[PDB]
Amino acid sequence: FDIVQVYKKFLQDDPEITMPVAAIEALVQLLSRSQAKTISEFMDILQNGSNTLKEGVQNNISLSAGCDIFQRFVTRSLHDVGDFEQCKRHLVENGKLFIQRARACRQRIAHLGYPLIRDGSVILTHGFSRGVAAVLLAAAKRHVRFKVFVTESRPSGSGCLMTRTLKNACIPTCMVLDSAVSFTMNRVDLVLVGAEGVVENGGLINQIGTFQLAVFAKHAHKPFYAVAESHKFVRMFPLSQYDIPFSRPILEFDDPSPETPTPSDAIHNELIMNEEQIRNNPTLDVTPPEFVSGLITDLGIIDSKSGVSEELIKLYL
Amino acid sequence: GPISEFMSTINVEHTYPAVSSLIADLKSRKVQGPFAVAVETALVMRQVISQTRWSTVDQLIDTVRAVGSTLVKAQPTEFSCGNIIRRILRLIREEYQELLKTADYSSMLNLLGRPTTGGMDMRAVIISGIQDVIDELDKINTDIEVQSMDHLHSNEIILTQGCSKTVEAFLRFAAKKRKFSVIVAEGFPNNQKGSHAMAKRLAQAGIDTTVISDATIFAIMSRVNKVILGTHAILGNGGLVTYSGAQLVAQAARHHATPVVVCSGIYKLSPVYPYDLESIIQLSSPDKIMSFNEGDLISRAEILNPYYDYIPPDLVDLFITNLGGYPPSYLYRIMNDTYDASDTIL
Amino acid sequence: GPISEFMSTINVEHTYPAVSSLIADLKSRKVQGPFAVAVETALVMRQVISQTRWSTVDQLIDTVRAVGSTLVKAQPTEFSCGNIIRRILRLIREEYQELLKTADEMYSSMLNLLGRPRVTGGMDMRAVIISGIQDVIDELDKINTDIEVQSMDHLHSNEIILTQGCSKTVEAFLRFAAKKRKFSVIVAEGFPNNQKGSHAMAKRLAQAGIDTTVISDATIFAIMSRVNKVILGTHAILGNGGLVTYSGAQLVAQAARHHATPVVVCSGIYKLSPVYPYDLESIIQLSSPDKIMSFNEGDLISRAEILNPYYDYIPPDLVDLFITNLGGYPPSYLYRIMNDTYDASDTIL
Amino acid sequence: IFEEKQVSIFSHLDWRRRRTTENIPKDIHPAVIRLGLKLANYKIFGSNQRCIDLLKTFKIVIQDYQTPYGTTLSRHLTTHINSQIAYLVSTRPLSISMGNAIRFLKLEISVLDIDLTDDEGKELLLEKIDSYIRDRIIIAGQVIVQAATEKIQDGDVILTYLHSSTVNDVLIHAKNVGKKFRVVVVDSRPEFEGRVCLKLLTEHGIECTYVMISALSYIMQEVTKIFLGGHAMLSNGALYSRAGTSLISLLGHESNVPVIACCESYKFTERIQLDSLVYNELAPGDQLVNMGVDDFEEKPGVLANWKSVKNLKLLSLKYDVTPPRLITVCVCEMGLLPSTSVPAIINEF
Repeated sequence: FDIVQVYKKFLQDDPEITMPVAAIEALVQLLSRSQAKTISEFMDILQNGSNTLKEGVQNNISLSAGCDIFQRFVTRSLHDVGDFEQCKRHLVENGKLFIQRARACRQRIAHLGYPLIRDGSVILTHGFSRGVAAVLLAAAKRHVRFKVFVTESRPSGSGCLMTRTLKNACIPTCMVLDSAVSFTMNRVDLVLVGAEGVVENGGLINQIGTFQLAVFAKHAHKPFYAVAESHKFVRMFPLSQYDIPFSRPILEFDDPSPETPTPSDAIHNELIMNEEQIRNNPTLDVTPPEFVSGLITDLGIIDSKSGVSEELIKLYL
Repeated sequence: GPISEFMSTINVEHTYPAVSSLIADLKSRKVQGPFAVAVETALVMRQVISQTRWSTVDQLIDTVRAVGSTLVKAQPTEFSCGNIIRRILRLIREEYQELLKTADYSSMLNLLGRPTTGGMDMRAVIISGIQDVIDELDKINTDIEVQSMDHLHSNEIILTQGCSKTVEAFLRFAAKKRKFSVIVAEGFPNNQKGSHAMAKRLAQAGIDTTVISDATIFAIMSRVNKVILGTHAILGNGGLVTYSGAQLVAQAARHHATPVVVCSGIYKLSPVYPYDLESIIQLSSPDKIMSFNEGDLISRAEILNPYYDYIPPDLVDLFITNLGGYPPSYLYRIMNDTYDASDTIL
Repeated sequence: GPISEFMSTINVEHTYPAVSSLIADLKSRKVQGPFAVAVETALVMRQVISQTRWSTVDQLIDTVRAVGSTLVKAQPTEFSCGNIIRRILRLIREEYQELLKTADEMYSSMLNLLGRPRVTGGMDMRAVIISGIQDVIDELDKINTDIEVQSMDHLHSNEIILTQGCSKTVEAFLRFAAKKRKFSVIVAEGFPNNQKGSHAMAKRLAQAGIDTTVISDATIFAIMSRVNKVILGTHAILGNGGLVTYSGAQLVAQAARHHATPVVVCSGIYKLSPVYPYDLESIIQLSSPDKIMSFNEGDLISRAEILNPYYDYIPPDLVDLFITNLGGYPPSYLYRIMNDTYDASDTIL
Repeated sequence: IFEEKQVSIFSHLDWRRRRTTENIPKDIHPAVIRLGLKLANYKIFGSNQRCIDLLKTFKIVIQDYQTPYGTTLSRHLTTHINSQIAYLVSTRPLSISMGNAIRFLKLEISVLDIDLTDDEGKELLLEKIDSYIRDRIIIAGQVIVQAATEKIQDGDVILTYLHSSTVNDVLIHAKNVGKKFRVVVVDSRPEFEGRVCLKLLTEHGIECTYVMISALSYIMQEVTKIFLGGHAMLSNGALYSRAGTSLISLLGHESNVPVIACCESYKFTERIQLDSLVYNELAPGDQLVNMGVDDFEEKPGVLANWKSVKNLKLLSLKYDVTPPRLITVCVCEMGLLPSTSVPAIINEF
């Protein structure tokens, strides 16, 4: 059934979908084509299916979150004198009626987020995030006068896409290098980032340059807001900002044996790292909750971030 | 959605005389401060529930929300008003839902699942719940002052600013048994007169009180064991809307590793997220910091007198409330069990 | 360039019997501790100058530099030894240099870059060299006397002072303020190494009329909230301003920073060494497991690694004030103090 | 008056103890008496075992408990229990785990609604004592162990302080499942519980290093993970454990080492203290007399007559409040949570 192929399938299907939701839709259309009819048969199922899904995509955190939400909805109404089939249709029936809220969650976020931008302020964002864009755009329509710094986000290069996205809405933009983010913090009134996933302690898993912005923000005494939908909450507890499942081997060294001038103003765009080297660098980092001012979700703005824990507590019994 | 719509002015005056008088006194700053506004609003609501006639719960809800919206706009930085409203709004909603089925978990799982006589003469019940609020608003100083035997100990030095009946009752209760010291930074220019009066009352209880200028706050901070502050309101992000100069105490405390304790009733807790501090901070008259008879000075210089000060949520270590002592991280759960999170915007 | 190369050891013996004897007692650690090492080194150097005969000044300098070198490598973590050597070396150069002025008829290091590229060099400088050496030995005997008097500026009534281990300098500091002012001192035992010493000092502090409390090292954090000042002694102060001090002091310093409590250090300037702490692994010494785990615990010691370091390291940023015999100075100004007491060439001995 | 709050910052801490049975009240059950002796004497067991023994004893109490027929079971069983408690708290102040199990039992004393023959009444009671011991302590502990064990990675150098049942179980279990790691045991004065730990862990064939708390800074550079057992977890997210625990967590933080608190849910408390001094437990000052390497080997100490010496006071606190910002994660049977989410769990019971 090649669940993986499907999961990737939505992802291209619809730019506005989230990796967790794409995993939920995956399991649904497996639950459609799933002959099943044994709880043993019925529940043996996805687990090999999300497992197969988890092992089929290399960075798996976000889809694992959407997964984790799915089965807990499954067993919690399979508990309850649970019959199988009524959930099997009801999930396949309302699958369209899932990527409904997921889209409504983002809009709910933007309606909560945009007042954080007030007249004459300068925003800083790292890379491209649909949620961040949603918040910024929603503020723009209300004729709010603001400007946005966008970090050239290597390796993804998401900075260009976000810059153009904001340029289309007549929002004044300016791109900054990953090395110049600290120098710009004095001109920044607010920092706004998205997140692929939010861990148990309310920490952020996102693009590799995220935590550096949160660090500069803390140092420059500027508010740092994260933008993520509720279904990005995942039960996993990184013990450091380095503790995550690695897709590829990372940060390993050369082994040379006897193997046989630049000014600072000089601009050498041809002097960047190659992709062989870049595949040795991480794709994601972790941002501790003590760097996050408030976490904007569809559930509202979570400042406690013992509250993200509260939600994951409710999810599991 | 206010009550200027859905009702005329003269209709409001006749039907809800209390609402009209509260609006006038909220704008004129007659009714003033968290406690006075809380009580008055709750009494005005008792009239609204008594007078208003509806057949549907929804009519009642939006009627209250409309009156709430109007009372809020009258004086928006007196968060105490809206909180009492939101409290009653929730009180109405679940009195309804248990009446709903006497006639027989997570918000994360809502993403996946099922899509899609009630209102009248529960009035008698609603009015009772309003009285329950009045009673609780009286027990605030008693429910809080008792906890002073867990934090205030002998020979400790305590720093306080301005005047807080809550903090005062807190201190004096421990003071009738244990002997300690209190440094009172006056709240110049605003809480000035009141703090001096409180300082005298403390000393009369034998608490060894010292009255210092606001500029002395840092200098004495090194010898202070604990900071105990009152507040005007606690906002949605756990922040603190409090009286002028209180951040001087807060910042200096964090710099000297001194714990910051806040004494406040739960009713001062508002779901209003501070998207701003400018709209939060109100400015009184420049008369308080500069005499008007300084003709040259007042015509040649911007003279500003903030009434409130803001304190970021992460500068408070402990909240002493009527419910008990809680960390700032727990204010999240305090709200979700008090208001209904749709009335956050009234 | 040690003394073995210059001469056979057999006659670094009959020519310098005090040196070979001191080297032996330095390695066996019979003469240990900053003060004892400093005095004995100065005394040995005195009989070295007394008996050496070096007619051009460069023979003296090379002699003392070489002799001092082997004294250094005998016990490298007793920096007070090398410090005394560096003092005597500058004593000679400057004195001689002053002598050079006597016959008649830099100031920036940066400026030097553009700078441009003896008569009657002499012996029998002994009188003045021995004089200055005897002086230094005296100036070592006055460290406590003019340090303790500064206590009236930092020790006041009803304050609470946290200290750790045993420090004769700190003890003097406390007792000098104790005669006129009554305060409190919490003494953290320096277990396992400064245990008895601190327990003994604590008794004397109590006898001096100081409210003394004796606590275990674990209790340090627990009582930090009611402590006004931390007063520590040190074994040595390195080039970067870091402290080579006795074990457990990191507990105090870290807990002090956390509670925003000032850390004061009382130490004579002779404990100020120019050596840079490149590797702390070479600075921290380890004594016997005996002090921590008993030897009759055969099974435990056979199945476990037991480690007893008796030195701790404090980074210079955790010291607010240095109380010295030269006065009170910030860790920043130690830079210039070394420049005034040592010649830069003697940094590596 | 029964009160003494003076200039001594330790004056309020309850120092009154009962070491013998002399004049023991008559209504005290034998099983309660022996528990009172072991609580006041043993060096060997802490909050977890204290709670288990307390409950099992109270079953014997209730089992041997005979109803008078001037009243019946519900009104007077709670009074007889209160008598046993009053005696026990006089031998040693109640642990949080014990106090919480007391509120549990007392609540379940009352809720039985004037129902049953007493014997049936006894019969259930022992049931949720049996079940309380089952679910809240033993089962939960096993959950914590496997939750914590999977955080252990191959090559880990794990630090445990003192002697903790929960942490010991985690480590032992970890090697049983075949994890490659070594343990660093940090001990402290007066009594050395880390030895009991070191003894246990080496008998299970685990690679171990043993140091005193004074050598914390040194040994921390080898440590990759820190595991802590808790006497109680405070509602502000702070960890309330043994006296040196905060120092472990503080220096651990400075070395970027994760601090992992392992505590059963029933040891959570509504109590919030801002320092380690308001709520604590005094240990006998005479414990600090023994010169160090061993305890109860009879060595006299300079401080032995400290009771008679004015201005000399010995002191050892048993516990320690570790601030929330120093705890990385709290591992209970609810899973791995931020320590700040403790008061939330108390609502889910």
